[PDB]
Amino acid sequence: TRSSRAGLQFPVGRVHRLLRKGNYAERVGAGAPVYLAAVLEYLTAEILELAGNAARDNKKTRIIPRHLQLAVRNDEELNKLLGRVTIAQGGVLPNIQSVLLPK
Amino acid sequence: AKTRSSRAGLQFPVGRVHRLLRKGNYAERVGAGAPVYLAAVLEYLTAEILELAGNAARDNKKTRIIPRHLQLAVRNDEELNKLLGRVTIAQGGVLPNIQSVLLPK
Amino acid sequence: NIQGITKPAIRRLARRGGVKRISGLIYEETRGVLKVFLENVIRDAVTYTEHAKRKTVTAMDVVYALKRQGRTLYGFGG
Amino acid sequence: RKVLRDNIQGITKPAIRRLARRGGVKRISGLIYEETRGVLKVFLENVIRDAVTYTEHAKRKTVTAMDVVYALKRQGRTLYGFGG
Amino acid sequence: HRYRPGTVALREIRRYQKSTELLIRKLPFQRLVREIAQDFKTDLRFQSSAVMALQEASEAYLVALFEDTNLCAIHAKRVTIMPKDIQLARRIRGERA
Amino acid sequence: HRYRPGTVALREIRRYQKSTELLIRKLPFQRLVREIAQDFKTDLRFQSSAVMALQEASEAYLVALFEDTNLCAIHAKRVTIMPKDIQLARRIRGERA
Amino acid sequence: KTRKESYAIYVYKVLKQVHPDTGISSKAMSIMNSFVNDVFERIAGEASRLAHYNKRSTITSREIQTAVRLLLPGELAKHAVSEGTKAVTKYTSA
Amino acid sequence: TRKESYAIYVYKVLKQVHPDTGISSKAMSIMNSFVNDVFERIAGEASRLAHYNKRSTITSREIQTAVRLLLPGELAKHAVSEGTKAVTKYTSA
Amino acid sequence: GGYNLRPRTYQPQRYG
DNA sequence: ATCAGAATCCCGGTGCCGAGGCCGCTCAATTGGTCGTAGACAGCTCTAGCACCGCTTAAACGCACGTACGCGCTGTCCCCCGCGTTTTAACCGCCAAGGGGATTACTCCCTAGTCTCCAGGCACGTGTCAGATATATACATCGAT
DNA sequence: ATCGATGTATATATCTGACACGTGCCTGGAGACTAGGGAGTAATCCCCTTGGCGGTTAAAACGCGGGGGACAGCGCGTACGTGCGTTTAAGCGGTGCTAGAGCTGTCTACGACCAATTGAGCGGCCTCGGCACCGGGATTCTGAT
Ligand SMILES: [Mn+2]
Ligand SMILES: [Mn+2]
Ligand SMILES: [Mn+2]
Ligand SMILES: [Mn+2]
Repeated sequence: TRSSRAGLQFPVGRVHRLLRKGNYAERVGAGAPVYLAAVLEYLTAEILELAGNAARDNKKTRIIPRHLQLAVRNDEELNKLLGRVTIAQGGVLPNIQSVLLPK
Repeated sequence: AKTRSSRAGLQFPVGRVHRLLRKGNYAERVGAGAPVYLAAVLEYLTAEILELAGNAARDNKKTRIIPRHLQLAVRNDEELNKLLGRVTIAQGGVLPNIQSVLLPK
Repeated sequence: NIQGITKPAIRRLARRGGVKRISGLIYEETRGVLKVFLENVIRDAVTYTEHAKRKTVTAMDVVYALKRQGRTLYGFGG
Repeated sequence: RKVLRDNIQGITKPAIRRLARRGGVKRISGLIYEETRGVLKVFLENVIRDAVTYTEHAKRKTVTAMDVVYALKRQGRTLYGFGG
Repeated sequence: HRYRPGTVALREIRRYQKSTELLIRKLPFQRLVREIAQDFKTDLRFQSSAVMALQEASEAYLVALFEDTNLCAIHAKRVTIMPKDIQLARRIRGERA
Repeated sequence: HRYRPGTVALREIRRYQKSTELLIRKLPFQRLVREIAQDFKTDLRFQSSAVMALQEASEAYLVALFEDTNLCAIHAKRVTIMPKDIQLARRIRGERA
Repeated sequence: KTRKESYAIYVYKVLKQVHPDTGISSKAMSIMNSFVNDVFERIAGEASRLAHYNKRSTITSREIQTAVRLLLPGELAKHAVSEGTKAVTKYTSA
Repeated sequence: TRKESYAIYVYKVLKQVHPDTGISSKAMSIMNSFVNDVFERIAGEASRLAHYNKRSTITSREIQTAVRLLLPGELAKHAVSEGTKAVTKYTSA
Repeated sequence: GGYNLRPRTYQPQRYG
């Protein structure tokens, strides 16, 4: 498999097919699926790293949508990449305005 | 009739739109009616703007349509403004609009 | 039927939004805003359903409509 | 070559004022001018970063008009009148 | 005893910002979806996941709208959200002309 | 002779809203573009139309921002735009967190 | 030199149909040429995804028509659909 | 009917960053939707890149310059690091 | 694993 | 209620170049024919969405009280506007030179295409532990004093 | 700051359905291999970008003086929050019925592909009239007396 030859867990073969049948260009050169599969594997690793930490902080071992929302909205760059994206059953960050707190 | 635009009663080139669709990586195959339909829609929208810009050019006592006339046409028509809500027309300016609270007595 | 979006339901949404005090005319303004949102999304979703020659609006038609409206949604397919 | 330094001050106070007048602004605070320079610098950085990325991918030393137009379209600020 | 006005209001904010469940009743929302869809095409059916997809997007849209609405009220030295705050948020967003 | 504070501003608003010329001087804006671009990659050249496209887009962005900024100032019962009006506008339209 | 295509002659034909005594400047024509290419990409792009959503490999007049209804506003879409349907049937008869 | 997803692949990634953690079906679809969206966003930018330069091929260079346009600075820097590493390793083997 | 993960997760500063 | 300095509107004349037109060269669209597969169609299947029901209860509802928040009015302060004067450099025109954008021509390697082989990946089927639920307590915390 | 209590947070006792794993069937990925074209690369001309100079002057910059908007203070009215008791409906468990979504086979209508043909459409050259520009004058109105 091309995934093992690239050292990746994501399917290099499946990515190459989706680039062909996606009507992105007349021809898809080699390495482009392994490059994209590695970028997709890295980004999933980045979210699962921060979401798994959110699960351990929330005293749970299984990552729920709440743990994915906490991981993305607390990271400056994942929030900017997913700015126009809605994560279902994720809720919002705890944020109370200072002028609304009592004295 | 020779050109495909004459068979469709259009001014826009159906043959060019057909080539752009095929060489644009939109689908593996392109139907024969797709460039006819698309070139007709592009002709209608082009006509809709040139109608309102020509009036703006006449209201400004000018013969030739300049970018300013294209802006006054798009921004004064609600439908064209929604279609080009995230678009900037170079040398188009803005519509004259002053808030009421800023006006004196 | 639009009044099904009750007042305490709108208050809960505002409470999640960090709102402490809510005016009275907010609820009728919120129902009108919610209606305009559903009108734009369901219009595009049904358009996807009519193009597929189906009589059942699937979740993908909703996900596709939200995507082109700029309201991309994760977790419901796509 | 000459070293370019402190060119954000090139956007003079009256130039920011004219832009606000076209925006329909009557009175302007004194701290607006430094705020506008910061907003414009952030705006120019995002557009030029993408433009020169298109220039780098095309293996060129010149930033073409199409590089700027392709970048503005990415940001959601499509521009007419220079190509595309 | 009796709590002062605004005490349990902040308590509700902390309660609903901590949870992720839906806040609109599903059946009144489902009837609202089928009513609006009836005006675009008749004799339509909806998948269970299709209605829940609309509710997840509608609530997340309104919650984000109240966040912008709340900021407009604070900008005007107020703590109560008013229709003029929603209209300003949607105007700056580009939704309202 | 002296005009009262406000009559010349409203006069300038009408003057620049009828016209379409660029309001930033060409050479200062061009040096700013070269300076910012130089920090991304050295040895860069620009087509004359590429800089004009940047100024056409930057000025159109700032004017549209000054409109939403002016609405935030008027929302707070004010006539003067202040830095907090710009930041609130940039936050609502999604440019800020 | 380089042969660069444009919609200038076709926009100029439509202009004379609508305003026979009215011209267009070089800048305004470039803005029109930018308008056509943008709408072209939007419609063709939506029609491209319409085929992919339904596991089709052909963009026909039906996909482009559906893309018009999604993109154009109310009255613009109703009239643009009338123009396309009129043209595609006139093209079929000839 | 045989439906495909990235479920088995995000597990192998999850076990490398957090071996003693799990993931629910709700969060699995969210991860599955996240991969497809980023896939389309990157491949779409790479498509326009090839079209803008009158080229017919999407190689690893179009994917790289598409990542630098789409991902934020610090995320894009490490993504190119992961991308360039896998390509050179795929060529050696 | 071999993932070159960024060591810092900065919080986005929001209005107010 | 009257009168003068300002800016804007405007009016004829003048001069410059951009648009509109003509002409001929070239490339993309047209024409006509074959091949092949996507798509339209029809028959079969079974999944999923719809419909009707009543019990327990959480939720929506309505009323009542009294707070503190919204908002109109006032007054104090100083910031920002308008303007004359001094200072600065943008703008224009004109020239120099070279680097790099764009066209061009030739060899190849990299990928689409086809065929045969096989395991990675998915549906399914099932047991178990994470977690939903909850009662009683623990404790963080608000309002009265 | 102190004190009663009020809702919230922690604990751990027990139950259940979703998760994570296991089995085997299979379809998409991979290995082997041919053919052609996209593009990598070296060559070349000229477009236009960068750089510099001075004469001209609109614009920028700085300082002056005061008018009016920012905003803090404040009083009055009432709209909304808290909460106890009344009314409504949604959520759940369970079952019944079929529309329609989906999937398998079959045939042709349609569009990719290719080669000879030719004029639509473009660049290059040309010419004048739309309109930019200069300078005179009529009109509007805002501010001073
Ligand atoms: Mn620098
Ligand atoms: Mn050279
Ligand atoms: Mn105390
Ligand atoms: Mn070539």
